[PDB]
Amino acid sequence: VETIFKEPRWPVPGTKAEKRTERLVAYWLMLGGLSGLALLLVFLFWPWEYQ
Amino acid sequence: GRSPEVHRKTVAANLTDALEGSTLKRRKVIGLSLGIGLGAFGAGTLVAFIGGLIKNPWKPVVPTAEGKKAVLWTSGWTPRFKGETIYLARATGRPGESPFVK
Amino acid sequence: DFAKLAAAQGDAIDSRYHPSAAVRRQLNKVFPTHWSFLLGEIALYSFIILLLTGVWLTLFFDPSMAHVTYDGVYQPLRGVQMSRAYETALDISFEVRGGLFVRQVHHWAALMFAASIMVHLARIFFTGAFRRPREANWVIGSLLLILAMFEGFFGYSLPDDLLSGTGIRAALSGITMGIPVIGTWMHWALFGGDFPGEILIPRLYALHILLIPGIILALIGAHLALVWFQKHTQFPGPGRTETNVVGVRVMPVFAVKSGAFFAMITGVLGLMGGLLTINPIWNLGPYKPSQVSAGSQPDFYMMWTDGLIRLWPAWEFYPFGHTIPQGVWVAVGMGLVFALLIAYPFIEKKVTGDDAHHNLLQRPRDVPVRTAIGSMAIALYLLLTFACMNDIIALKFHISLNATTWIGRIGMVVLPAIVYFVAYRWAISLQRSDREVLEHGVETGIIKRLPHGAYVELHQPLGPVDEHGHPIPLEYAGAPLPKRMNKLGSGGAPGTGSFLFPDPAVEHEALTEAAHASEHKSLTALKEHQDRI
Amino acid sequence: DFAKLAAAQGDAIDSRYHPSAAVRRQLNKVFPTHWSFLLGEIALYSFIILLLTGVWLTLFFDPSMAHVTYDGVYQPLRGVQMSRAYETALDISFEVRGGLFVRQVHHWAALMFAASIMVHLARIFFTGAFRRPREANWVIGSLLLILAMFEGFFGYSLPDDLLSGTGIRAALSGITMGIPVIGTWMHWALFGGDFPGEILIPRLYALHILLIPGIILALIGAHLALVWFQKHTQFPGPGRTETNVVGVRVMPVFAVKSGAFFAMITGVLGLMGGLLTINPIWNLGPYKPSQVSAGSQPDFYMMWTDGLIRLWPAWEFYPFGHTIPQGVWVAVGMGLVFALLIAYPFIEKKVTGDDAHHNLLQRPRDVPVRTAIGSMAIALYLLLTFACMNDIIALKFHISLNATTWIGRIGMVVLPAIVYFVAYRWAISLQRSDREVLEHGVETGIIKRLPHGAYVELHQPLGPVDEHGHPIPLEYAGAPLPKRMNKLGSGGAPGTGSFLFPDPAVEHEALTEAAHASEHKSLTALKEHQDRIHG
Amino acid sequence: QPTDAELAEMSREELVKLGGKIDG
Ligand SMILES: CC(C)=CCC/C(C)=C/CC/C(C)=C/CC/C(C)=C/CC/C(C)=C/CC/C(C)=C/CC/C(C)=C/CC/C(C)=C/CC/C(C)=C/CC1=C(C)C(=O)c2ccccc2C1=O
Ligand SMILES: CC(C)=CCC/C(C)=C/CC/C(C)=C/CC/C(C)=C/CC/C(C)=C/CC/C(C)=C/CC/C(C)=C/CC/C(C)=C/CC/C(C)=C/CC1=C(C)C(=O)c2ccccc2C1=O
Ligand SMILES: CC(C)=CCC/C(C)=C/CC/C(C)=C/CC/C(C)=C/CC/C(C)=C/CC/C(C)=C/CC/C(C)=C/CC/C(C)=C/CC/C(C)=C/CC1=C(C)C(=O)c2ccccc2C1=O
Ligand SMILES: CCCCCCCCCCCCCCCC(=O)O[C@H](COC(=O)CCCCCCC[C@@H](C)CCCCCCCCC)COP(=O)(O)O[C@H]1[C@H](O)[C@H](O)[C@@H](O)[C@@H](O)[C@@H]1O
Ligand SMILES: CCCCCCCCCCCCCCCC(=O)O[C@H](COC(=O)CCCCCCC[C@@H](C)CCCCCCCCC)COP(=O)(O)O[C@H]1[C@H](O)[C@H](O)[C@@H](O)[C@@H](O)[C@@H]1O
Ligand code: HEM
Ligand code: HEM
Ligand code: HEM
Ligand code: HEM
Repeated sequence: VETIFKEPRWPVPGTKAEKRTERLVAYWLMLGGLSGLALLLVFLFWPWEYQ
Repeated sequence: GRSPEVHRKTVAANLTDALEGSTLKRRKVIGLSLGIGLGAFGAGTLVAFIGGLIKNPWKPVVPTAEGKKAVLWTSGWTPRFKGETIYLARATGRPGESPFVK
Repeated sequence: DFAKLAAAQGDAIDSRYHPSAAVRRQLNKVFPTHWSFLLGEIALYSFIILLLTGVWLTLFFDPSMAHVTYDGVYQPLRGVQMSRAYETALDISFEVRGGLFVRQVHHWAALMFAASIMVHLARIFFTGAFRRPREANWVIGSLLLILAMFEGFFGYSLPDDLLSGTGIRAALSGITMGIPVIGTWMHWALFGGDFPGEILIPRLYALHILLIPGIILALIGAHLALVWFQKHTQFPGPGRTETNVVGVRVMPVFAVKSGAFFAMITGVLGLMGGLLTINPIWNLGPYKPSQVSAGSQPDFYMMWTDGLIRLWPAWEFYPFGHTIPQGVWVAVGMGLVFALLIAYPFIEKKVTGDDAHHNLLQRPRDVPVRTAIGSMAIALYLLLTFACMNDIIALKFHISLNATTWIGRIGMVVLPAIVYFVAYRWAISLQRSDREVLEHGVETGIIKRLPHGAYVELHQPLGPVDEHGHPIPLEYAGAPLPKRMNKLGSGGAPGTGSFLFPDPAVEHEALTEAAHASEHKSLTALKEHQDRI
Repeated sequence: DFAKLAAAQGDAIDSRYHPSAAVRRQLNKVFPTHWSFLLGEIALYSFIILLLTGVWLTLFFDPSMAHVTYDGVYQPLRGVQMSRAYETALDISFEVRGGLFVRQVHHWAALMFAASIMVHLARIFFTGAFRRPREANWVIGSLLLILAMFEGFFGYSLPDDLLSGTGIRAALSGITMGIPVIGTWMHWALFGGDFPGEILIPRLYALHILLIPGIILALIGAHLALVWFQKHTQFPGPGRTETNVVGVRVMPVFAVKSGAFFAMITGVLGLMGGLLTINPIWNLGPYKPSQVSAGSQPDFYMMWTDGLIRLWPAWEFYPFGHTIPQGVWVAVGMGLVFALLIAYPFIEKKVTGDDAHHNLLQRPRDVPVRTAIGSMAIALYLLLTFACMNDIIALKFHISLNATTWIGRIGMVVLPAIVYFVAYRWAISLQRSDREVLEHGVETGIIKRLPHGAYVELHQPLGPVDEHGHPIPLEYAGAPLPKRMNKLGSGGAPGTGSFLFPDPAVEHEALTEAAHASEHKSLTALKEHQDRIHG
Repeated sequence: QPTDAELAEMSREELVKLGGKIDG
């Protein structure tokens, strides 16, 4: 293997764009966590029975 | 593509030596008996394994008014004795109380 | 900390199994980054979900034909005489918490499995990845599809409802006993007597949960091992040759992408498995020989076989007090398709006389005859699939039911001929479209009026020009060419910031310089590597 | 013309997959040739036969508790109300040609599997093949044993006869609802209600044919891969070091031997499954709560668990209006022997303070404490196994049924101690037996009767001799020693020929010469290699 | 590292020796 090209994503440090991008990734993971908790709570407390 | 010549030559020599050194090819009597025996055992085993679930579909098993007959020749409408009365019944419902009536 | 636990674990592992040279090789393997190479993963990801859900269902199901009376919670079926399988299938969906969701996800995943296999097969055929040395892999795949198509058939036949019951009665009992000489013997061997019998559902259950999945797993393992140890193919491009691979290493880029794709596939399957209804077996009722409905249709991966029965004429023979029914034709016709799909590479190898080692793919436009053949096969498949749904098309879309059969009958000989011709011409035209850019350049879409009144259209050459202005023509290299100026970066760099508020000018300048500088480096590296060979 | 046929199909494979070096490496792998190392594959050969027989018994069985009336061919059970599982089990044995034979072979192979696993475990333990770097393999094997036990238990519970039903009511139901906190919750989760239920046989069927065999297959694969890539240990001997393997190559000697052994194991199993009756379910009846028989024995691999129940006293506790039954004591006990079995290598490593990457085995006589511990464990196992069948021994042999319980109860604390002591002393004595031959030589069994009236025995020195004729003492090297003169070649061939007629003399002379020369060459080669190693 | 010329000048006897020596 040779690996002709390799570069980091943020050369210039201390930018507001990098911080903003850092907070976008977190939102999806927080949404996943909240949805998991919702799954737990709905599976425990819901009628579920044939009417 | 193709492996280097050294690997090909060595692997071929190994296999050829294994076959040749056994002196199996020089001994026709025992090389033939092995084949025959393996064939016979295989045939026997396969017939025993498969022959358990083979049934004759043309054997008389259904009692009728003319003797026992094969399944595919009969139905619910075939008389079981001469002069038997078979009614045309309807089905409505009531699974346990007379599902069939005249 | 973790600078001491990880080192101890690594030392303990290495001193016992010494796997450093063989584990580095796996981390350094490179894989091409394409969107057409992720079509083979979906199927795999569909199989795993079919296992997990398949095990949960085994803790509740009872595959017996013993007749019982329901006496359960679902009121419209209270006193009805049914089998143990049907009762247990109702129990799973009505009595066990979250059972309906699980058995819906199972069915949806079963559909996705077949769809993904079909798309993957299409990719493999059209790109030419079946040529040597990979024509052994194709055969393996050709088996897997077949195994995936009967495995699904045995699966929805387990609840023992009216729809699947009539399906079994028609497609497995009628056809079996229509075959010459060895026909009734085979029927009685499979069913252990006449059609209804007593041992069909247990046998199908054992065949569905144990044997066919085992064979599928082994064959999938062989498939993946062959793919791994033979390497992956690649499309022609800058820096790509017949004796190298260009892409990314397994660690850490490929693994993260694979994991994310698996997660998203699971998400989609779980989301659609609890928002759409599939197979509501309680609406159907238990199987009765004397009852039928209007639909009578199998799963989508089985409808072409049913359409072939539905369309073929009533041609029979009666030699010396025997019978050769219509259903024989289909049994032969189905055998040919499977015999004309397992060994295609050898047919094409014999025809074209090409027997060379191939690692670089082909663009569908560069092989007109193969593309036309594939198109005509797809057309025939689609027509046979849509001919199974003729009795719903006639009702919804106001067509005669008599007309649909004749449409299909004429179509199954007419439509492929049209499709072949159109596909051939279309491929050659795309080829001619690729030569226009190499000679004149990309059309910018800008018109200019010269002083003497001429209208000209500005072109962007892709290479050096001569001393009059028109570019030096370039050669075709089997690679795509641009057709829009926006894809060449000729326009577009929006002001950095949020969606509503901008960033400082200094930050914008610093961020826009870096991108351009980085963008040069990749092209330069590729050019240098290409020039060194 | 197969020379041209094999030369073309060989090139077609190398040009597509190029597996020349990779298979050439696998053809040259060397394996030690010791009888004791063939113990492990028997189990493997028993597993394969369990799969082929398991697929033939999947075409006829129906797991259901739906109650029916028999009305079949077997007359003594005509009109009796049974389940679908029992009826199908009768159908397999009476209505299908060769079904009884197949299910008998299945059961016999099931027994051989467990027996082979036990013997293999004994071998691994006694020779110290678990030390380093082979601990994970021990653990995996332990899990395999446990899974095999539970796989076997779920198997004979499927026909739903009187024996299996009585066994499953007492073991899987009675013991389950004794665990202190989660006693009744777990019971109702497993059975989906009260004991009999309607889902137990289907659940056990799905568990027996799919899940446990799958886990077993995966674990066996891992086991074999570890053995293959960790280069099987050997034993101390001439030309053996810590960094080499002595034996034969895979091609062609090892493969032929493996195939022949598999064939003979299959032969034995097939021969045994026709001449001996196992599990006659028609002599029993369908399971009924208000019916029982005298025997009530599980399979031999489950007998120690059942014997532990019979011998433990009736000790219960009643705190704050609760109950802790007798059955708790075994549930804790049963999981305590397992825990002590999986994590044994770590215990011994901590005790002796030794971890030095051993590749050479130990003779059991050289490690007295471990040998004694193993003997003690085997004694306890045997006593627990024989306690389960105390009602059958009390009938056939004239002894009180009350007396057997007390014999077992007292024995389970006394007999292991005696076995430990005897094993320790016996091992040390076998050690001392080896020091007598390295110092004086092999006793030929010949008396001399010197002129002055002294009786001596002629000894055969195993090495160089001193000027006075007394042998030079040798050092122990962890290898066996000869003790009979006939094993050293003090006896020729009676003569080349048939059993009734001899051959011409010249042939006999030539064959004897060739054989003798071949023995010289082999010994010389080993000696030269051993001399070059230690330079 | 024998050449293609030498590999054709070896008998079956010493090719097995070479293979074994490569494998160890
Ligand atoms: C220097 C020098 C010149 C030397 C080098 C030279 C060199 C290296 C070159 C030489 C290379 C060369 C020459 C190589 C040539 C190689 C070559 C030519 C190879 C050819 C390979 C080849 C021809 C392959 C054979 C293909 C093959 C064996 C075909 C398979 C046939 C198949 C797959 C048939 C299966 C049919 C089948 C199983 C049918 C089942 C039908 C039945 C009974 C089903 C009935 C049926 C059932 C059962 C239902 O249940 C059902 C349910 C619902 C709806 C319908 C049905 C239904 O129809
Ligand atoms: C002899 C016999 C009867 C055997 C039958 C065998 C058979 C049919 C199998 C059945 C399975 C059986 C019976 C096993 C029982 C196991 C068992 C009891 C477990 C219960 C499970 C359970 C309780 C559920 C818990 C639910 C839960 C928490 C779920 C978690 C889901 C998890 C952990 C997912 C794991 C995902 C996973 C294993 C992914 C692996 C992906 C792999 C292998 C890809 C490899 C791979 C990759 C990644 C590529 O991208 C690729 C690209 C190009 C070429 C090649 C490759 C390639 O090889
Ligand atoms: C009590 C109860 C209710 C049960 C619950 C069960 C339970 C809780 C269990 C938990 C167990 C635990 C905790 C462990 C976790 C393990 C785990 C994570 C499991 C995962 C399982 C899983 C993911 C499933 C995959 C299954 C699967 C498809 C695996 C494939 C394995 C394969 C391909 C194996 C091949 C084996 C094979 C083909 C055997 C051939 C045998 C032959 C012919 C022998 C040849 C052979 C010979 C002859 C030799 O003598 C020999 C000697 C020395 C070295 C080598 C060999 C050798 O190769
Ligand atoms: C000397 C004859 C044998 C020559 C040697 C080679 C041929 C043997 C190969 C097969 C071994 C068959 C042995 C099985 C015994 C036998 O022969 O059965 C006799 C039936 O007459 C026969 O001559 C059978 C002729 C075989 C017909 C071939 C069948 C056609 C194929 C298509 C059947 C499907 C097989 C699956 C392969 C399909 C593959 C397709 C890709 C009597 O039938 P019957 O008494 O009515 O039924 C009984 C039950 O009651 C009792 O429970 C028990 O099941 C039996 O005892 C049964 O016989
Ligand atoms: C597996 C080996 C284990 C090694 C451990 C050895 C430990 C031995 C401990 C000794 C056990 C003592 C058992 C006593 C517990 C007990 O209760 O025993 C009674 C009757 O005492 C007896 O006989 C004593 C019998 C002594 C047996 C000694 C055992 C040694 C043997 C087992 C060793 C041989 C090993 C086998 C050799 C095979 C290999 C060869 C090397 C029966 O009561 P019962 O019957 O109800 O008496 C009623 C009245 O009371 C009442 O008046 C009235 O008269 C009636 O109602 C009457 O019934
Ligand atoms: C069960 C169905 C199948 C599964 C799970 C499966 C899986 C895969 C996977 C994951 C790959 C990885 C490479 C890629 O993503 O393209 C692959 C490659 C391949 N598959 Fe499939 N496949 C299946 C069916 C088929 C079929 C139906 C064919 C052809 C009829 C086929 C032939 C191939 C070939 C030739 C390759 C390698 C092509 C290349 O090297 O570029 N497979 N398969
Ligand atoms: C190749 C992947 C699989 C396919 C295509 C498949 C197909 C099907 C289908 C179509 C159904 C009908 C579901 C319904 O009617 O709602 C089903 C149900 C079932 N499958 Fe599978 N299956 C697969 C994997 C498995 C595996 C591996 C097992 C065993 C471990 C299994 C066991 C079951 C069981 C027990 C049912 C219950 C049937 C029902 O509830 O109606 N499946 N399967
Ligand atoms: C590998 C370890 C296995 C062991 C130790 C084992 C053991 C047993 C035993 C002892 C029985 C009952 C014997 C009797 O009295 O009739 C049995 C029954 C059965 N086993 Fe297994 N088994 C194993 C694996 C399998 C596998 C892998 C399958 C399926 C592929 C299978 C299918 C069956 C079937 C269908 C029965 C039916 C009960 C009968 O017909 O008598 N077994 N097993
Ligand atoms: C299904 C059960 C098992 C099978 C099929 C099996 C199979 C084998 C085989 C074939 C070998 C190599 C052949 C030999 O040297 O004897 C082996 C080696 C080994 N097995 Fe087992 N085994 C099983 C269970 C166990 C158990 C219960 C243990 C220990 C608790 C164990 C520990 C080992 C170890 C440590 C080795 C290494 C062999 C060595 O170093 O010499 N295995 N196994």
